Amino acid sequence: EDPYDLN
Amino acid sequence: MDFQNFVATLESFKDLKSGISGSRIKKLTTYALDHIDIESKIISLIIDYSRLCPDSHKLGSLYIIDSIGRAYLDETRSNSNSSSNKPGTCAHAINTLGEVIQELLSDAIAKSNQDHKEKIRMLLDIWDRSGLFQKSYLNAIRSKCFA
Ligand SMILES: [Cl-]
Repeated sequence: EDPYDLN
Repeated sequence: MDFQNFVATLESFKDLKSGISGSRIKKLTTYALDHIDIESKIISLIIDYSRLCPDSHKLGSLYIIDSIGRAYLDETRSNSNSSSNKPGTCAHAINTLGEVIQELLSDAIAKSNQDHKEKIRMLLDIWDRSGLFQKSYLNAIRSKCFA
């Protein structure tokens, strides 16, 4: 899983 | 990388079960930072993608908006521009995303499951704190879906 970092 | 790779990159999110890929959002965003001269084209594409993608993907559509939106927003504060009226500017792009963000949010929250509905709430918090979109717009959203 290549996720989106909320930053 | 040219606009066709932006389209192709964005078209490829359809083969992702989650609809989320940080590398590709980082590709789009880097591209968005190098092609503000054609931001109007980039913007309606990512605006339209959120309207048309499948239901489980709507969070990632809003992730792409968050990623490009908050990098364009970081430019206007480093550059002190509010050209909300001038095409080809970061100020204009955010103004464009803002005029449609509620319709995008009502639809994204509506068509998500409880898990993704939660993560949209997290997004509303960051935008509320970043100043990305007008707080009144997010409040209308929060008052009807998250409360
Ligand atoms: Cl700017």
